[PDB]
Amino acid sequence: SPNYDKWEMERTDITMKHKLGGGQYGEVYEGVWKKYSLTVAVKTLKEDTMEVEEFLKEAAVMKEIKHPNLVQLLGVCTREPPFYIITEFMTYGNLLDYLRECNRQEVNAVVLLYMATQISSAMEYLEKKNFIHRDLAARNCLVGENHLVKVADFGLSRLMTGDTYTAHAGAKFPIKWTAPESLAYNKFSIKSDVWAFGVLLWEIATYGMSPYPGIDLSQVYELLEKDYRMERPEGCPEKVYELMRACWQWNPSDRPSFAEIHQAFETMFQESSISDEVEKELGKQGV
Repeated sequence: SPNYDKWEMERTDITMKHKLGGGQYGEVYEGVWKKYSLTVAVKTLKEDTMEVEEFLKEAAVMKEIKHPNLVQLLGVCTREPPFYIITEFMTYGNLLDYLRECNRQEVNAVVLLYMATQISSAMEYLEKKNFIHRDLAARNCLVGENHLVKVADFGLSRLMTGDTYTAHAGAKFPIKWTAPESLAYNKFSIKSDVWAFGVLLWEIATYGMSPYPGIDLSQVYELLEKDYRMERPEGCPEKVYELMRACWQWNPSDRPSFAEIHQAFETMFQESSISDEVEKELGKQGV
């Protein structure tokens, strides 16, 4: 069948349990995949959407993407009206909820930066895959053991090979994570997620505080248009704010790639570590 998906398995084959909810995330449930007896997480659509195409679209994406910093698909059920999307069970839950419920004495500045590096590792892969997310945020990220974070909830992640207009009439995009061009012209690029990533970086560094806090929504576009961007969080290193300023660049052509951002974090990590701010192979032909 052209409708084939290798992750398609029987609903009976998994034993669902109690919901984890997710607050603003969606209908997430606990399950156990019988033949391995391992607890798993199952996200289904909330009825009132009735937009099967955008939620079910993630099922195809997670089969066609793989990275240690991306939510791995464990199964799906699109052969049956009770549509389910089944993945691994995330120990520390959603990242926004985790930072709200974290041990702040354990979760210091450098781990917040490292967890942003985990996300950058996921998003640079999406860049390689020419995939775009358009909903990149702590609420849409997951955390498990050893502060491992992975990008999740691939509902707004539409597959294009090089299309600028990834919207569809109703612009369902989080404004403070949406790029200047994406607000003004309603035109999107790989750089539109680079804005979302920088806003997420700030959100992590503030222990899950809300980005652009205390400003009216009615003022948000105005100030963003005036080149305004959030300043460095208390405890967030100088180097990280420079990285943020690049991610919050007005011009997408002057705004950096996720490859460049992935470089920027490992470049920063120089605590008893080799200063990897070097170029392509220091020898002779370093063009």
